[PDB]
Amino acid sequence: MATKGGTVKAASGFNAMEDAQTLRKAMKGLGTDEDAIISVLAYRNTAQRQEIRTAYKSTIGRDLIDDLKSELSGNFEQVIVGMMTPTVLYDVQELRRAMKGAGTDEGCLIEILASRTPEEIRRISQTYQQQYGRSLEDDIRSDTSFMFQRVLVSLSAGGRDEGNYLDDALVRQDAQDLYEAGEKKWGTDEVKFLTVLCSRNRNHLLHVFDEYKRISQKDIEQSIKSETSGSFEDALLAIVKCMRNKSAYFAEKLYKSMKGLGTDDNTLIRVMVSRAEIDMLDIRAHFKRLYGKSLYSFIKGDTSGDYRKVLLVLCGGDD
Ligand SMILES: [Ca+2]
Ligand SMILES: [Ca+2]
Ligand SMILES: [Ca+2]
Ligand SMILES: [Ca+2]
Repeated sequence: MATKGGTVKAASGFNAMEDAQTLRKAMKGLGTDEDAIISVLAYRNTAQRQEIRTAYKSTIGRDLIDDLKSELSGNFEQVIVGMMTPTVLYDVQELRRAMKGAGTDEGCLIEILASRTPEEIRRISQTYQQQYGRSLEDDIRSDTSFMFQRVLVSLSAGGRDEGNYLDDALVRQDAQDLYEAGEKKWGTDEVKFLTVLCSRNRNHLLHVFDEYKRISQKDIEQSIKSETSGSFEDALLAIVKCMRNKSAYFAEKLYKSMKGLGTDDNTLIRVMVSRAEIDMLDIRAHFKRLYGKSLYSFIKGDTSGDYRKVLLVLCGGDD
């Protein structure tokens, strides 16, 4: 009830070798058995899917992920491969993809860097270096600029204060500083905003937000919107939403990824996959609260085929 949890749980009586043979069997003939692949992979958690990769490489003597890529395509392949990717590496590969090539997927960078915990970020930074031979900070600096770059670099350090300690004097001054640096200033001391928003512990910031409303008669979101713009504004706003309620933040991302013509499949897939074993239950609750419709109704109405089948398993039910 409290921290609801994920929608993908460990399968009972798990046998990695058996599941591996099922997948091998499913990809052996003229025409792939997609439902068989789903029946196994969507119903095993990330840890179990890894044991299946190992077992597959043993008995079969082949790479499970590469073979799946050879028989699958489109969005169905993208979601399956994501589900097959180890937790930290998945985020790493998403950040890399967000920056590699012309332009940058700002939404993805902001999303991962603003919603991941200090500990999840340190792991991400370490695996990014391992995977690509350059630091995450290095690539951020190469793909982004100015204050947006500045904030992303700070988030990538994973240095936010931990704990829930409330230093009242600090809360009052932070609110005052943010007020002096924005509303009462011609222009904006953007580094003060990013510094306060990136380094203070969650509880502290929630109280800073209240104190700021108290002295300025404006929500910090209203001032951020009126004081900043572009990607810097987007980053700052994401940080605030993730501080107020992370599950609600993702609910809104899901909504926005499907609302309107077509689908932002990259966002839809990344969110469903990355939060399936963490707070999908809470995301579902917040999603229906915010929009009056279940996340299930949206996924079913925006997708089809095998891709839709897998996404609905990650959703884990209607509301
Ligand atoms: Ca780029
Ligand atoms: Ca100002
Ligand atoms: Ca603005
Ligand atoms: Ca749509």
